[PDB]
Amino acid sequence: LRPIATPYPVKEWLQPKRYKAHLMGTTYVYDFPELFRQASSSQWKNFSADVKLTDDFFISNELIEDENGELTEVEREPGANAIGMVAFKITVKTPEYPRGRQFVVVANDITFKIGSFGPQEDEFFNKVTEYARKRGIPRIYLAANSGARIGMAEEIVPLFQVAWNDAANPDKGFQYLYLTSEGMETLKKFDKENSVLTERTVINGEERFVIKTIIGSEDGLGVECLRGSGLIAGATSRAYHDIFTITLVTCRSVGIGAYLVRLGQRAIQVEGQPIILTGASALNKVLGREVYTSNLQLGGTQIMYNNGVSHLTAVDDLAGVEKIVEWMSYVPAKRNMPVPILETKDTWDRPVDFTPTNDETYDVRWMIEGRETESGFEYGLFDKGSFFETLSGWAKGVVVGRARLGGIPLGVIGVETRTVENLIPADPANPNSAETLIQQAGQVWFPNSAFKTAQAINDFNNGEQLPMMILANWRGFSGGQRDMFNEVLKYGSFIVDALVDYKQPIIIYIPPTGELRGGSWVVVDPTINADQMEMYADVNARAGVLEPEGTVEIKFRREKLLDTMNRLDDKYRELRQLADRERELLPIYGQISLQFADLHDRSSRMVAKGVISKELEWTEARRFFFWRLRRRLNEEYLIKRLSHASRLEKIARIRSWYPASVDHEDDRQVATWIEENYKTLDDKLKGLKLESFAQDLAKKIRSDHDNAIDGLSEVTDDKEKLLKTLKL
Amino acid sequence: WLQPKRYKAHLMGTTYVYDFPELFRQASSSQWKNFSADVKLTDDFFISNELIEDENGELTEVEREPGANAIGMVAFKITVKTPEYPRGRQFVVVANDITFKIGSFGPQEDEFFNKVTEYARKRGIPRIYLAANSGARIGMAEEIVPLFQVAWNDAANPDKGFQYLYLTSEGMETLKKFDKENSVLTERTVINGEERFVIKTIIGSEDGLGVECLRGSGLIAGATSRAYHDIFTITLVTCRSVGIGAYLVRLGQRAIQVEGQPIILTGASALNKVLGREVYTSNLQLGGTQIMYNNGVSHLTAVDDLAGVEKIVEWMSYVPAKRNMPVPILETKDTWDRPVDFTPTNDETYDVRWMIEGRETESGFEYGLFDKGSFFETLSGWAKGVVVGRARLGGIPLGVIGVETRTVENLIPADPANPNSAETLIQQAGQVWFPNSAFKTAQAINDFNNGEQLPMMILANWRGFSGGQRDMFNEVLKYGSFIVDALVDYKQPIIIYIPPTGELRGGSWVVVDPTINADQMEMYADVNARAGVLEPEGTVEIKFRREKLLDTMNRLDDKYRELRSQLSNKSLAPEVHQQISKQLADRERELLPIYGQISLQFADLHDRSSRMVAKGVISKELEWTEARRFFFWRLRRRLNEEYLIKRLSHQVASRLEKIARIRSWYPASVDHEDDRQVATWIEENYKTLDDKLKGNAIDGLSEVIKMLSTDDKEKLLKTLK
Ligand SMILES: Cc1cc(C(=O)N2CCC3(CC2)CCN(C(=O)OCC(C)(C)C)[C@H]3C)cc2cn[nH]c12
Ligand SMILES: Cc1cc(C(=O)N2CCC3(CC2)CCN(C(=O)OCC(C)(C)C)[C@H]3C)cc2cn[nH]c12
Repeated sequence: LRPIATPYPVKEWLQPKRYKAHLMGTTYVYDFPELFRQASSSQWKNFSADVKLTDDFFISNELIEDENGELTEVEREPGANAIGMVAFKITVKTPEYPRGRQFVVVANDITFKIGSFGPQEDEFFNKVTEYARKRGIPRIYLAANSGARIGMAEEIVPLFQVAWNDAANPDKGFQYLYLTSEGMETLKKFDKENSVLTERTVINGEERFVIKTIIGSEDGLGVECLRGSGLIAGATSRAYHDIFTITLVTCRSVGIGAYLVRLGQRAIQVEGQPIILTGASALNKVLGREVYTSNLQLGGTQIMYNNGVSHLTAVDDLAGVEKIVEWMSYVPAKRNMPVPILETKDTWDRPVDFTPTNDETYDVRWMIEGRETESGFEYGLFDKGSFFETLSGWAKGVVVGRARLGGIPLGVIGVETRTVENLIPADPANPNSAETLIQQAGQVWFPNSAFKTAQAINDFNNGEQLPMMILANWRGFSGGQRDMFNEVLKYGSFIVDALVDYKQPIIIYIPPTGELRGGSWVVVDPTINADQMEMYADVNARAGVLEPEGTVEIKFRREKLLDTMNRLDDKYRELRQLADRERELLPIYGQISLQFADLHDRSSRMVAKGVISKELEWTEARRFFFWRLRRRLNEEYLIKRLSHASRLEKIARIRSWYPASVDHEDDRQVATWIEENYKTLDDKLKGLKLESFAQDLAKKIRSDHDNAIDGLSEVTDDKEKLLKTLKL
Repeated sequence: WLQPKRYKAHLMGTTYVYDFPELFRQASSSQWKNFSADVKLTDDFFISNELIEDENGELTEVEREPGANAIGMVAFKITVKTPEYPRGRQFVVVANDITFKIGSFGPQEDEFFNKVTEYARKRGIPRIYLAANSGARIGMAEEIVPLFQVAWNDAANPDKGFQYLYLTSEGMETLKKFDKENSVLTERTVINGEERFVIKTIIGSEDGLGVECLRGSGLIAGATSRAYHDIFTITLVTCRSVGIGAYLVRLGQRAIQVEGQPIILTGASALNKVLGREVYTSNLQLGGTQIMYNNGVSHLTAVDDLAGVEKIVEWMSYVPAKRNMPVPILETKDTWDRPVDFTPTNDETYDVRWMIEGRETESGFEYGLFDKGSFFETLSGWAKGVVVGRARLGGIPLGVIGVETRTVENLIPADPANPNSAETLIQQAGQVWFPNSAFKTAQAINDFNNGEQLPMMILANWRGFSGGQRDMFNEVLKYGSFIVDALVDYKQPIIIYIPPTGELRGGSWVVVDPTINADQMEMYADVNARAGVLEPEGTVEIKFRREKLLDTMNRLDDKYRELRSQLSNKSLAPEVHQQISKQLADRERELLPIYGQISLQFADLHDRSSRMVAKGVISKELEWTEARRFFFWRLRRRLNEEYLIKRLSHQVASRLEKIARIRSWYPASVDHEDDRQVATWIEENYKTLDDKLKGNAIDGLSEVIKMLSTDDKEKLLKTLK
């Protein structure tokens, strides 16, 4: 016992595995449910400080496989795990789900064979993934491992003989490895003849069983571990398209461990915990130099957070768990459940305070979440304190995050107007290589920011199942040599793909001082996904194929300019010396042609051409979007229910059921009627599924009387109900 | 008659649109010559009909005077008799007319392109796009140019500025007279006793000026993204392709770029204006083949339009006539029944292409795994560490992925925009996946799967993914993950084969394991292949350390064992003990190199195809010389069984349940493991098999049972009782 004389029992002595995990710089697996309890308790404190919590607000039940290999909930002592992979089913009452929400936590046990993935860990991880997938519930993975388990046939280590070239001089080499009749008998005695494949030969009157292949009796030595790695990689790839998936890198995550972090997409990396393939030491041996001093140079946060593999960083395990729980607060309790409304003190009915201006620099985040000013807080478009930024360490030209709009959660994409700079590190492996600083102009999509945008669209869509708002403000894609060579076209195309796949309402809004040009409009137009997309443009927004400077250079040339000077200038007209007057007028007429061009680029032309749904005023956008989104979600939910027929037919069907006094165009009135008539519309449609099922059998019976009656006859507690109905 | 437009196109460096069907006729005629020189062709072998919208706006085939196109986008429906489809195959060719408003995309061109895309998609037929354009159509309200007035700050001094632009009552009356009041949005004000109609927005009476072109661009970008998942899509860049035109090339994925024809976003001139310097001299510095073929946007290059059309027609020869039709078998003189001649050796460097398609040698041709002359390499200008292409195996077409074992080097160009930037040469070791080669592998898997609908073989030979700083920073994990995604989505048979001298390690095995897609994937390893988590040096470092090395020396070395034995005496003088220990340690030092080698062999003996077979991770261990004969019948049998699974899917279930049912129909004497026997039986019985194939609720029951007759109720009561 160390230390002695502590006020309470030494938890690191009661379970020595807890100390082993601490020695490795991570939390003991069986202590992670407690960290979830703390983070969930903190959630309530930040939401409503006055709320009193009972210990039944949070429930953690370990999941283990029974005799049949089926997952079952158990209460047992920490550290009784016969495999290096553990799981817990968590049931929490949260501010967004006061009656409770569930999720699954899968985790490597770093104390069990250094958290290596053997066939049993892989098959358990897969079973847990499938369990969460069948239930539609989130899958949290706590990665603390050393990749696929490595082993050798230990029973062959004390038996194998060496066939020397010269037994007197071992440095002269060997020809093969073999077993003696004794070695073969040893294996037969222990039922391990199958551990090796041998070819019998006779050298100097003695039997030599030359070893042709070593198999081993123990499972988990090599390729079988690789098979299991492939299984769970495929399982995670699938899971991401199905349920909310997230990973916390709590200690190292190696090989398959690194691939799982990426395949689950959403990742939170604890500072100092690397995500690696081959380690630095091994890479030094292969390279034949001491190139790297740490694994952090390969997969630390300075690598994975900067390249977007890690969406967020955490100072420690609890901070990471807090970030998981916060990220989940925007996500439905389970697949296909409505987005979780969390109304705070910042309600919908207010103007937007912070407004950008054409001549002044701003941070988009002020437009999104508001800005703290000396005169007080200037509220933004979304709920105060609701912006949860992600992928914040990578491709800073685009700003992605979750936010709330009057309590409605959604994904948000905004454009960083300020110039962004990133440091490409100097690789110690190449001495010729030096560190490089790249500068990227604002309101231009580059390969990395185009990739980030597509990634964000995909991560809001899959698992999160969130609606989205893109505050579209791009001049286009970088058409320069470097960026074209660096495949900007491929990354831009991913955006279209991501939009085509989107299954929740999308709002494209060109904001005040914002613009969309030829190259950028193409990848965000609502005709890409007309079932879900809508575009709006602010009254102070701009859009055209080219910028005014370009549209004047091509369509308002010298001939037009001079014909204008003749129409509008007394001196020029009197004269038509003319070249001298032309020189005098060139600056101001240049401004006039630019204005003439700019007057085509307005939200009013956009409305007239039928390319946007409405032109909007920024200060009123919060009030407008709140009711538009509330309405759009309410209709979507009805469409999904009505799927139990084209969407175009379903929307025409739904919008017809509205009382005649309801103005279809009135979002608030439509959204209000749907929510008030929900229980009634739940009844009205179930009572028509039954009316159809009644007419279904009334067809089958009237066509095939005695044959259907015999079918009814063929098809305990259900029989009792059916008896009661006959009895009346 | 067409000579002016034909010359205009030639001046641009492209073929006149209405002359492209002829280029397809030539390329199709050449296909037959290369296949069978003695075959005589009639004019009915090739049919081109123009597609136009009817009264109902529906696409219809027509014969009309070429050059009669009222829009800058034209389409043709082609019906060709090819070596792989002698009775004929169909496809659609969409093309910009470079002579019609410089091939710009206006609302009408976009809506036509979309209608043609949808037409091909509904029919399952390939969509060929011939890109020759200048992107979205640019315009201004020309009727407002001679009407607008300037509201000066001081009419006597124009340089003092202006406040707005306006129309007079005259201007407003002119527009009213021509039915164009809607061309502008105005605000009425009175200045100096005269009406000023302040211009708030210019709309214009002419359609196709700006945002309505941009909407149409978005429509066709979405349409092409969808088309790629649905039908075979390919693009030939025949003149410049700009903006939406550049995006269309990428969104259709498969692209053949004619040399000197650039794929660009903003042109060099405009970029020079924005940058405020003469940075670039040509569009080719931005989107020429030296850019797009080197980065994989362009899969292939062509010296001219006919060469490009020839490459389209060749690529199509591996592709089904239409979606979900079986892969087109094209048996040539190189039949299945032969060994594989070219064999790699561990000590001699080789080009994988020799293993794939064979090698011409002084002693004669050394045949490879696939049919002689069938290897059609693609993405050959980018990420050269991986080799991708279409090939034929006894006439069966398939996608092939192989590993370039030789070190690859690529030149990153110096951007004229950054003077501080210099050209860089990157060197990548063979048998290692880097970001670009991982991306190329995933791209290839996706392109064989979507539209092409081909089976695939991966000649797996990777030590892993590059785990170094540069490649990790350059997101190798993201590109490696795309491989898993691409495999999960695959819908045709996959064969993973670790070839002779080949290997698969911890990082590389994870992304190709058949448990990723058990319905379609299978793994095999050559008898001279290797696989383990780590390479032998790695394994001994973790699992055959000092203590194990010393224990072996104690077992196998006389001197070491004798000395260790001497340390058991309890009467030894401490200085004698120290000398025995020193001698023991000296002996250990002498033996460490050779015992290290022993441990390496001990490790290597675990890494064999026989352990792989014993562990059940591969289906069979194979001999390279017999692989062609083996894979031909394996693939033929799988294509046959796949066909039966689909047919059964329609009549009725899991894949496990579906093959089990189908295989239960095979005669009992048929060995399910005998590929040739199963394929032979199936093909002899397609028609017989076709005959076999052709041959809350409780509340609902409660509602209907209630309406039954007394006699019916009695029977239903008895059953419950
Ligand atoms: C004909 C014509 C068009 C335009 C125009 O509409 N844009 C200019 C180009 C951009 C889109 C808007 C803005 C930067 N950009 C780009 O490719 O930048 C690459 C790096 C970043 C390398 C400079 C395009 C996305 C302006 C002018 C000025 N003179 N003549 C013009
Ligand atoms: C512990 C241990 C493991 C391994 C091992 O199994 N591999 C070595 C690493 C590689 C995979 C096989 C080969 C190159 N490689 C890589 O990341 O290379 C990056 C650049 C290209 C930058 C050198 C891995 C894909 C060998 C040794 C030798 N001593 N100790 C070892």
